[PDB]
Amino acid sequence: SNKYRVRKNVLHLTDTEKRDFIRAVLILKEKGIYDRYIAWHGAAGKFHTPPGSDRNAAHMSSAFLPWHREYLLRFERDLQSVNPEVTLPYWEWETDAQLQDPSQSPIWSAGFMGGNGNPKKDFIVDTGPFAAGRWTTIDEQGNPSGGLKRNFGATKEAPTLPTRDDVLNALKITQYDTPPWDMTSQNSFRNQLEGFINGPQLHNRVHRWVGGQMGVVPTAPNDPVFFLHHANVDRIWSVWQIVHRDQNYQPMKNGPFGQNFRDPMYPWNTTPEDVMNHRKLGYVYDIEL
Amino acid sequence: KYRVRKNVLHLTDTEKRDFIRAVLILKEKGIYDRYIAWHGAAGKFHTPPGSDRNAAHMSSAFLPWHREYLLRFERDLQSVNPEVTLPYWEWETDAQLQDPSQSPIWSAGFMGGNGNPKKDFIVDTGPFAAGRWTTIDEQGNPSGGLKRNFGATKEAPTLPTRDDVLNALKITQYDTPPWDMTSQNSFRNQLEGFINGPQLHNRVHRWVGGQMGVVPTAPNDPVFFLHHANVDRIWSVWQIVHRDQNYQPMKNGPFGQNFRDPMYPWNTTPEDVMNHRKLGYVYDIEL
Ligand SMILES: [Zn+2]
Ligand SMILES: [Zn+2]
Ligand SMILES: [Zn+2]
Ligand SMILES: [Zn+2]
Ligand SMILES: [Zn+2]
Ligand SMILES: [Zn+2]
Ligand SMILES: [Zn+2]
Ligand SMILES: [Zn+2]
Ligand SMILES: [Zn+2]
Ligand SMILES: [Zn+2]
Ligand SMILES: [Zn+2]
Ligand SMILES: [Zn+2]
Ligand SMILES: [Zn+2]
Ligand SMILES: [Zn+2]
Ligand SMILES: [Zn+2]
Repeated sequence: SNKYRVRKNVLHLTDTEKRDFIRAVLILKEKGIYDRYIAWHGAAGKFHTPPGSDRNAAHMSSAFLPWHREYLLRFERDLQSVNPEVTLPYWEWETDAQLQDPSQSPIWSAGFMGGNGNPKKDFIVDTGPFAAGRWTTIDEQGNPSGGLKRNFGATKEAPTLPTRDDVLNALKITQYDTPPWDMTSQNSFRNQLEGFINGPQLHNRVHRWVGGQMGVVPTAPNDPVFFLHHANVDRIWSVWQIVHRDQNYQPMKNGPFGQNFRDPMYPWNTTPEDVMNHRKLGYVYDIEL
Repeated sequence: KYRVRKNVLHLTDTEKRDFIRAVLILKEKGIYDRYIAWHGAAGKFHTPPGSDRNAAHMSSAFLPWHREYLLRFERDLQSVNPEVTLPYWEWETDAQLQDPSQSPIWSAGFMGGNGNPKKDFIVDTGPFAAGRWTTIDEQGNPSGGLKRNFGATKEAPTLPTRDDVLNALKITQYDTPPWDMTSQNSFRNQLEGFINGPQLHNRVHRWVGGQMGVVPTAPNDPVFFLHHANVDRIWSVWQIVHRDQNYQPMKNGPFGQNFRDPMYPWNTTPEDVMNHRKLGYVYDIEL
């Protein structure tokens, strides 16, 4: 009940907790650990299940949630090797969606994620610890690039963060996922939270809202907010799991290889079964207490 | 009690058949494509960024990276058929044939033959012929089937010789600064094949041509694994011949190249794979 790592709302962190998280992230970048996460996600993005399909190991299929859960767990263990006091916080974007100007959220402060893109600098982030020249970036190929970009709400398809209602409506869906286990799956928790139902919604919508590297699959984890975004997605999934006790992961069999309960998820040997119970992985979200 | 990795040439017709079947089962199950992608992803993971070193090539981790790769592949073979171990292609012996394309490794019952020049060098023989065996391109999408063009380039008309191997075995240090394709008096770099290259390991890649000829696509060819088993054997001999010596760098190399660093895309370290006996296998000629 207190033996569990607690994953907290960013906004509930002390100035010291915020500072310790930023320091761990910067240490992981300098050591070479952070870039492993950029590459895993990109490689997973280009690994199709099966070949020629528009499904991949990490997106547009059943493995989206368990893939990202293992991803966050590995990243958290690396944070903890720098500083065991640190756990992964979540960005509750559905709350920030209530602000007149969501760029005023303390997540975007110079002491945390830093601010929106500067439009006079072709939308380079020139504030916070991950500003251009304080924080290097990788392009689609794996070679260096020009620094972090962000353009909050700049596309017509995602002018807005998802709302508490978007989240609650997804939480009502009775099945984890449905055939054909892809971006067309109807009445699918996985697919609706992923955000492909009348998309971009929810998870996809937050990616497109931030824009910059965060806006496209190959580069998204260049932005540390990638992890705060995905911690919130993982929390929302963990709530669905309590609300629907009778329900389990799908498919259990006859999905593409890498999408089944007991299949390994490229680029790891980790299976969905291995990550279904988040308590057994040794963590809880603060609101589960 | 040790699993025995044998010379292809020392395999029974049944051992040859059982190996081909395990490889085809791994392809059908979806396991094989994980190996293609790991290698390609590792190829595009630079240590550090902007460098021409990567996790799997052109640096100290080349040999331990490939050793872990082969071990993982062998364990997956064994889950299909526990009787199966990874064979090695002793290319330095084949190099003594007037026409190394006559080697029984290239028979229709095993790797199948050279590219057909009337078919833009598509392999149209053996179990991995176009239309029996799918391939992945540089980007991870399907492609036209296996190609091979034995000896077709001016830079690699020839397989490496027993002399090339023995001369590399005499080099007194595993690797040297700056831990890349310029490393001089480096076992790793000379066996990798960058000293007056393409030599040895790189030369066998360029000699075969087709997908085997370039980093992103090479494991589309099962011979990739027989090639690399021979590289791993040759390294294992160097390790006995040079007791005084161990892996380098131990520290102050790029992250992912140090003895105790993890090798993208795994957590496996060079230290974890230095002793091949402890990993539970030997090459047949160690008996
Ligand atoms: Zn693709
Ligand atoms: Zn522009
Ligand atoms: Zn995402
Ligand atoms: Zn993603
Ligand atoms: Zn229910
Ligand atoms: Zn398991
Ligand atoms: Zn709280
Ligand atoms: Zn013999
Ligand atoms: Zn590159
Ligand atoms: Zn020899
Ligand atoms: Zn190779
Ligand atoms: Zn290679
Ligand atoms: Zn010596
Ligand atoms: Zn270790
Ligand atoms: Zn033998």
